[PDB]
Amino acid sequence: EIVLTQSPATLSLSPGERATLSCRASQSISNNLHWYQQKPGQAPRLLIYYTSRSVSGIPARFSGSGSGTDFTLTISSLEPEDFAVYYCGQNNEWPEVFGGGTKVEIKRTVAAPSVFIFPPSDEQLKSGTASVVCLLNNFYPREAKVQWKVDNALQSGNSQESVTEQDSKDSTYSLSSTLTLSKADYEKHKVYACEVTHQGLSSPVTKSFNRGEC
Amino acid sequence: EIVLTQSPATLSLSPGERATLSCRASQSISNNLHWYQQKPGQAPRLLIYYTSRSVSGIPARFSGSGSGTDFTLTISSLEPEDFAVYYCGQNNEWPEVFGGGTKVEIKRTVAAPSVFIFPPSDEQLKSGTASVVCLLNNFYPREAKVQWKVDNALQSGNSQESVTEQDSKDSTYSLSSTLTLSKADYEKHKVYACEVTHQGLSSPVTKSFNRGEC
Amino acid sequence: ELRCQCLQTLQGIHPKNIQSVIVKAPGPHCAETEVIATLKNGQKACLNPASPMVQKIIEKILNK
Amino acid sequence: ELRCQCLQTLQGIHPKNIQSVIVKAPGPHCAETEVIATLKNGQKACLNPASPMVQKIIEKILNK
Amino acid sequence: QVQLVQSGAEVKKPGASVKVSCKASGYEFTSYWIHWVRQAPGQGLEWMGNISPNSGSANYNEKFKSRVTMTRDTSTSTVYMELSSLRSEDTAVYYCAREGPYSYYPSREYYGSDLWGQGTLVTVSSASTKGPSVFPLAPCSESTAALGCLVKDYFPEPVTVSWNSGALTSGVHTFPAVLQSSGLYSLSSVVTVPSSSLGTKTYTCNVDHKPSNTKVDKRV
Amino acid sequence: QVQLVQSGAEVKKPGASVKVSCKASGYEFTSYWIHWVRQAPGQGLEWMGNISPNSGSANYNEKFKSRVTMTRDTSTSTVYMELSSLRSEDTAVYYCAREGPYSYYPSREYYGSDLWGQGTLVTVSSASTKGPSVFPLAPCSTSESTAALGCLVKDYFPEPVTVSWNSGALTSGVHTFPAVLQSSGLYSLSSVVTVPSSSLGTKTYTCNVDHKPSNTKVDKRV
Ligand SMILES: [Mg+2]
Repeated sequence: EIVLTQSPATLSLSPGERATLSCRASQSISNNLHWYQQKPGQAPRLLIYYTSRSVSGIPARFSGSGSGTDFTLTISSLEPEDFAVYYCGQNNEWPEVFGGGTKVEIKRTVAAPSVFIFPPSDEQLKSGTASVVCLLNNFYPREAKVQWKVDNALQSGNSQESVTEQDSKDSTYSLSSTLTLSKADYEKHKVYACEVTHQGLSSPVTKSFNRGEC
Repeated sequence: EIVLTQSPATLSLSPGERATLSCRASQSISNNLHWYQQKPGQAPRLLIYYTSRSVSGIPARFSGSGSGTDFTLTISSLEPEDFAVYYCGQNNEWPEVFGGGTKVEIKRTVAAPSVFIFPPSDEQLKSGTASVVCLLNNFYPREAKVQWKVDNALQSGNSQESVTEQDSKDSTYSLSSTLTLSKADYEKHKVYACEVTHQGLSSPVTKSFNRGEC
Repeated sequence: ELRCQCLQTLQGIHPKNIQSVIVKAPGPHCAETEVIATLKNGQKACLNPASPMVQKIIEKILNK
Repeated sequence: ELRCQCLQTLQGIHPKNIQSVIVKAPGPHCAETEVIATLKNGQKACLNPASPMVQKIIEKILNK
Repeated sequence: QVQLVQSGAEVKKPGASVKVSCKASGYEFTSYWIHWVRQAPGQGLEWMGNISPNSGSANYNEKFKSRVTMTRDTSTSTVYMELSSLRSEDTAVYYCAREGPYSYYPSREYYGSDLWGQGTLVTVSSASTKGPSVFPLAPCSESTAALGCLVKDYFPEPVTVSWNSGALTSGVHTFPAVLQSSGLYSLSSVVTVPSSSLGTKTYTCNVDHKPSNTKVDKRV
Repeated sequence: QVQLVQSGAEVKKPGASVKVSCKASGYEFTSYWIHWVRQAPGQGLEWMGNISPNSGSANYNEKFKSRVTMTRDTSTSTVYMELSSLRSEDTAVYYCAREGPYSYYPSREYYGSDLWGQGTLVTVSSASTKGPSVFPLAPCSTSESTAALGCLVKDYFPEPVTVSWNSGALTSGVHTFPAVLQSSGLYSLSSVVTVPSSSLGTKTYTCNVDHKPSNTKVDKRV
């Protein structure tokens, strides 16, 4: 089976700049290499076929080159609608194989997150569970670290996080982290805190609340 | 059909020297190119096959190489028995095709010919024809010019020449030039002469006879 | 070779124009038998393996 | 092909091992029909086109 | 005009079977291969196999050949993929896609997959269909404040969220769902607003969970 | 012995046919293709065609296919080439040569032609077999220390002629020239020898001419 390796995994560029995406095959696939674009909640869209051939309705700024083992997709000048994920796919042989994808994101200045903490609601507590939420709003780059602390004890394995897609207007990311505890466990402690580490910050930022003082 | 072109047509070298023979194909014959040696009165002999592969019982001094449609036979150090004709032959496709051959000749110092003239015999004259023979004996290089003159009138179109193979002992050539006349045309003239030009001579040598003296 | 080459086939072609025929059995990259004829002009055509005329064209070449 | 590839042939082989068969008609560089089988291991073998078992192997692939 | 229309989302228990359809319209059905390609949440593309609309013979990825069947119905220009012995790892969006046109003249130069279906989400889990509980996200007690709603313990995906019936869009961030250890999903939706607006303007998150026919309006 | 033995020389008129044989010995006959290659006097090599010793099917050069047939006899391991509608341009030495070994496993890597027959001369001409006239070559009348003598071997057909001097006792300084094909369609050659001028009138010099095609033997005292 063929393995397709794409590079880089993330490309950070500004609109108007040239984008160069790489696809390398483990063995020759002749010129039967195709490029696809994928946006959130949509099926992949074919951009270029048979290494360099044009596809109906695709803008002229997309072009492809390469042969056998090494392939390139070029976007001559990025438009805002081009910031998406790109996959290469081979069909020289079956099974078809796709690369792991390259995410093309907008490069902007570093922006520290604004941090907010939310205690569990009275309604949820009555039901036996306490969810504590920490929000990291409008930051860049995407990399951020959240550490939950309950009466200075570091929490691990009892939280889940999610990150939004890059905002179209300000090129930032936001992240939510949820700490889940039982009502009995939650009632046994006082200080609930979320410590945030990001490139935009000189040192970690902590937002906290004292249980019952809400 | 493939065309095989060999170069040079003649190679003049001394024993002990390296010989480099070229064969070029009009289009790809892959590596299915073979080399043969041919001596007078003998069938060709296979030396190297499939561009570079050794043939049982062939001396180490013969080797073959190639790149694309270009092939080479090398004789690392010529032995006296290596002076012969060499052909390349392809069998990647049918019809098989052979090159035009390269003749490897012995280079030796310049040697002037000794020249002799022979009148027609009484026996041949009785039969109605007169053949006059001029002999150029043991000369080097092969190039020689023989001009027939009958009563100082230059002859053209009524003579033929033959040349021997290079001599086994002294590496020279010998040449015969025969002038053919009818008995009636021969009896109408007195002075029969052959004039020889060769690199070994400072100026042309003339051998002659008068009919009234034979 | 590396996948199925024949999405569609012909019922039959002119047998006198055929230079060669490849008969491919089902394999790891194609689950059906494929028949590809190469014509004397170098054109390639997919043929129906189940067609009686295709089987008769092969027989005439095999006995030529 | 640019010349005959089959100086000698097999009267048949194991039909279960055959991946594909090329049946080449006589042409300008080969005056006889040539049958070359490619086995599942990638080995190639020349088959006798006139052999009844060879014709029956092709038929079994064509009907598979 | 050309389209590939797939059947609706499916929810299955491990060990069960699923059959997804892909109806083709507006083009010559017999001119294109139809492939099945899946994408697990947040992952890449994986080829399941394909089918010839002409012969009806399918080709499978060896990973699935023992538990997958692909068929075609000429009368309705519909192709099907049946995946059996389902496991949680089969949770993915399954797409059908066409590749062509190809005729009886073979070539070794291929087209890419130029037309794709809208996808069918197939969720494989021991969980049963359940609507969410919606909790407010509000500060314990400075010109900007954040508010939101925690959409907890629903199954399967998806959930959609708006604020003030779509009138409030600026500064809203609706996060991707997380799959909890319980096998139920949870997501949060937040909005940043002027702190002076708290106590004057109302903020309500509108949650729609079509799989369980649940609609919730949560004032925060 | 490992060999290819061909049939003897042939002489034909234009329009006639010739059949040359090539008997193989000492190796597995079915393992090698047998080719026919010709060489016109003083020219290069030209492929006529070949034959499979197994199937007996031949492959021809398109230049000759309409007037050439190649066959094989399994029982005697002999291959034949029959060339019809002969023309003067077919005058050549015809060789058979083997290429192999090959089996049922095809390859695109070939061997060269490693074993060749001794060749068969086929002469095609409107001329008829004729023995030569042998004339002496002697000076008109000698201050030099070396003199030349010889014999002019004229108007014979077909090739070859052999010449010796004093029944092979005189070899040093002899030059027997290659024959020339005259405008007449007959061949001619001279054979010469250089000797000490003092030996003329004491030592005898006789040329011995053998023309096997016409069963002619001539001794000429010079
Ligand atoms: Mg723009």
